[PDB]
Amino acid sequence: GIGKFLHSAKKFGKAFVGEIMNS
Repeated sequence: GIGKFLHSAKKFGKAFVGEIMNS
């Protein structure tokens, strides 16, 4: 699913952003 994965990429991404924002 080259769609859901991407979806996760986003979400997970956000989560990542949050990690950087708050380490």
